[PDB]
Amino acid sequence: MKKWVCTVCGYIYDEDAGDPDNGISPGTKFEELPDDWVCPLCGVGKDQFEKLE
Ligand SMILES: [Zn+2]
Repeated sequence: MKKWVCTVCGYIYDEDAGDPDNGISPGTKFEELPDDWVCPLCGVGKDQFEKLE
């Protein structure tokens, strides 16, 4: 699946990994993250992530 980078702190959201400690199963597409999911390291919102190319 795809990866997305936090443009504030560099955290990589990996769709294959999800973010299960924060309620996000492995395989959750970025688009389907809840609207108020935030970077698990710096706390910024989804708008600050860029999809890896
Ligand atoms: Zn971050």
